[PDB]
Amino acid sequence: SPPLSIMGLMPLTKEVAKGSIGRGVLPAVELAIEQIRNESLLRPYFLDLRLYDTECDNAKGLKAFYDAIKYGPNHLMVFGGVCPSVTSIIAESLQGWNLVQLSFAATTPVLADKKKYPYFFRTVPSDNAVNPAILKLLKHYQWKRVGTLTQDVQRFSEVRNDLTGVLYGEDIEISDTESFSNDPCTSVKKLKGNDVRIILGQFDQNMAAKVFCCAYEENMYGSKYQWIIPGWYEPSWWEQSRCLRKNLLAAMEGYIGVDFEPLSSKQIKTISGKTPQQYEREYNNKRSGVGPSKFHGYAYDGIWVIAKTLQRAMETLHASFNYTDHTLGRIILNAMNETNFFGVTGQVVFRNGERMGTIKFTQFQDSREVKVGEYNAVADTLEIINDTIRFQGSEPPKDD
Amino acid sequence: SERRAVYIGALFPMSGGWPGGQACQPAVEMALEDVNSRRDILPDYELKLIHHDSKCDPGQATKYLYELLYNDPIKIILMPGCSSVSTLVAEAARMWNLIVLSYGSSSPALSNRQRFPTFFRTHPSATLHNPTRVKLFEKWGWKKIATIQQTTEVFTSTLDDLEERVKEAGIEITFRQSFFSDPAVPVKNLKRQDARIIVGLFYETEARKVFCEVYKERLFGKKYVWFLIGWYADNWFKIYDPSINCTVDEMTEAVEGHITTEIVMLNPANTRSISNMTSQEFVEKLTKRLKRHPEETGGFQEAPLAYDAIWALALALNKTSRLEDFNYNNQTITDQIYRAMNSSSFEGVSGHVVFDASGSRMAWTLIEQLQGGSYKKIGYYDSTKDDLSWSKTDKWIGGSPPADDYK
Ligand SMILES: *[C@@H]1O[C@H](CO)[C@@H](O[C@@H]2O[C@H](CO)[C@@H](O[C@H]3O[C@H](CO)[C@@H](O)[C@H](O[C@@H]4O[C@H](CO)[C@@H](O)[C@H](O)[C@@H]4O)[C@@H]3O)[C@H](O)[C@H]2NC(C)=O)[C@H](O)[C@H]1NC(C)=O
Ligand SMILES: *[C@@H]1O[C@H](CO)[C@@H](O[C@@H]2O[C@H](CO)[C@@H](O)[C@H](O)[C@H]2NC(C)=O)[C@H](O)[C@H]1NC(C)=O
Ligand SMILES: NC[C@H](CP(=O)(O)O)c1ccc(Cl)cc1
Ligand SMILES: *[C@@H]1O[C@H](CO)[C@@H](O)[C@H](O)[C@H]1NC(C)=O
Repeated sequence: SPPLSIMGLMPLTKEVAKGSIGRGVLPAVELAIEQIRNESLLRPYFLDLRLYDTECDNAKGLKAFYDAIKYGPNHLMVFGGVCPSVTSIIAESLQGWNLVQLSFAATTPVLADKKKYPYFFRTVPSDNAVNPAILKLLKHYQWKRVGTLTQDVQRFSEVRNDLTGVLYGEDIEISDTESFSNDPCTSVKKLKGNDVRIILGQFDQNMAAKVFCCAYEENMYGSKYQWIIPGWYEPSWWEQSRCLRKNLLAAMEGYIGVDFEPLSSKQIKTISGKTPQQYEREYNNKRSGVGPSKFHGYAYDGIWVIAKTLQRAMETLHASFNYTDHTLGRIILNAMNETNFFGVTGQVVFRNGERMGTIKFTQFQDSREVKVGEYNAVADTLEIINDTIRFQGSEPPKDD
Repeated sequence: SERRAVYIGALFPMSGGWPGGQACQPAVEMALEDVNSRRDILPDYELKLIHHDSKCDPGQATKYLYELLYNDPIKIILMPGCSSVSTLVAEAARMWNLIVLSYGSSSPALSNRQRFPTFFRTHPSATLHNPTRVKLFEKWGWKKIATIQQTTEVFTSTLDDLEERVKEAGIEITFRQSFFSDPAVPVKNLKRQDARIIVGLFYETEARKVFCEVYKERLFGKKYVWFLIGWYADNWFKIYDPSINCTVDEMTEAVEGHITTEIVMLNPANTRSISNMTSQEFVEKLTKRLKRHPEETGGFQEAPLAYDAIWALALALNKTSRLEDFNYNNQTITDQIYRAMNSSSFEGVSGHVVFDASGSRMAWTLIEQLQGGSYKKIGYYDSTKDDLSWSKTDKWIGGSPPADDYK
């Protein structure tokens, strides 16, 4: 039984905050590896995932990668890369060792650049994947005029920059573009003054409470307004200075949250023979004391992408690894581009290393965010959940 | 009885945004020959070079840094060239307890002791222009300054340093504008606000676009003073660009009178440095080692900084003198060198070599003014000693500098 070695790179230490992602995904990775092994899918070979702690640090992460090359077995590909700066360093260098990389948690749009990161692939949709989804939501409700409120931080300005190209050639006007660093109030007052009704917000959890307080003070809430903001904030994020909690909740009422879908809502058998719901139960059993991670499905499907890629690569060699082999690296790279199966996160397909996945729409209703719809990136289709999504008026708000 | 070999792991950008290793590698090799034939420097050691072409690419540099660190011999220092390559190697080096000495990095971000703990550069930071800018505002009595920048990190970091620096001098930044590529509106607003003393930071292509707009908006005259970077190609404004509506004459009209600051990289004087060469002798010696003319040689003007980098290291290693026992797992030797490098003081081919608290080079700046479509040297400034060399060659319409406001 010869090994098919894979370099697992992620933060694993309890001392590192993002170590919770690396640890939360391991039970899902353990489940996928265990199944592939029993079923002897890669017979006679077996999947040999070796784990190396990046510690969510540029220097430690690079040394972890360097030590894996020096002292570790001959890895065929890289699985992981969670933190943005660490992943960018490793992903940029890949061609040097003819290593294809598959990430399950690095969502930075920067990685979509195939000139700089040719050998990088990801099962998780990037931060920008919300933009084609929002476009469908705007078309669905006939919102042709929007305003933007962005935080002056790279994570948010990258998403706002991508929105320009997404809304170009479409019948959608960005009537007002506003930026802020520490206080959103001036920008919110400018949006009110320009009579903006549909707002596309891109700011962190901390700034969101400030944004909604300004919205209450400027009366930018209720039947006439629709806020479309990030959907990745922690639960009860608002509970955690001038506004009262009741006034914040009044302005927050009806906001639309946008984020990737952690698991498929379709009760259909996936590549493993299990439904997404059956997998979720198996993961929750296996995780034990370990805290769950929203990226667990992406890590699970990630392992299945690797197995299927190695299968196609084995076929290509039969039809006719030191890091020296440019050819095998190209075979693995071409094999991964062919990926097309129904996984726990939905249909697992790549468009230039980028995941064509599912985007979740939520709406804040009284006390919490409630799922209101989903966007299928493959089909470029939106499905609004009947009798979930609500508006304070008789009709959804008008754009002017 | 036997001289022990000691190694440098270098990276030279022979391709890329800055193919600076083309003249810097031979300059480093000449500097190693000169240092090794001196018995007063390192009598017991022979400084040897192991290098690779970074291609001014970080992803590429990563393969070679592994090649440098994961193959014998042990290297005592790491020498990268590009700012992008230095940001990668200087942050990673801590894990192997390595001093990083750059000869071509200008990025202000590299002056960050927490992120880059063992970093030194013979190439100064782009922020060195700032004490010269503040002194020129002080000389001509201006307290209200406008700033325009292309949306680049270097320009953002340099302007952030200018804000802090202007305040320590009792001056204020009136308006700050930025553009990714098209300057029509920022130039537009500069005229609206009646901005009078302006600093503009952009690359050469963008400077042409700014000046055509400056051409269109009558934003040049006795009223206006523009400060720019002195590293553009000669007659950068007569250069033809299909994307500029403005003409050579108009553009020659707009650029007229603007001030430039640039780092002095070769001692203008005819004095002899530690090597016993004059600036002219170094230039002549370097021209000989080259396959092609200095003109088609990348980093030809940064070559003295590369030459002086080897001397700075040699002199630092001389001050410490147990080099063969260096290991990546140990901080002992590293820290002694850090201390020795930190207190560098010598005359190099580029001038007096000293580093500030952040490991960044302290140097003279050359001040120039575009007079009759030509740059005339109006002075030099020494930030560390507040020394200003003034030549009475600056020309202003109406015989005197305009002012920051209406009067
Ligand atoms: C640094 O810079 C300059 C490089 O241009 C060097 O200065 C040179 O030093 C030489 C030292 O002598 C000097 O050459 C001749 O000077 C004397 C005639 O002026 C002559 O007496 C010297 O030779 C000695 O004389 C006897 C005669 O029998 C010989 O047998 C011996 O060889 C003795 O050396 C030299 O022939 C040269 O003129 C001078 N050049 C200048 C421009 O000043 C200097 O050495 C270098 N400095 C260092 C290395 O510290
Ligand atoms: C990568 O895969 C993509 C899609 O799998 C390939 O693009 C398809 O190539 C087939 C040719 O057999 C065409 O019929 C389709 O029109 C292409 N689809 C798209 C969406 O472009 C791409 O050529 C593959 N490249 C590789 C493996 O190098
Ligand atoms: N003088 C060398 C330095 C190299 P870099 O800072 O790494 O781009 C440099 C600085 C500015 C320019 Cl435009 C080109 C090169
Ligand atoms: C180098 O070695 C010794 C020890 O520091 C010292 O006397 C000498 O001055 C140093 N070399 C130079 C050129 O200063």
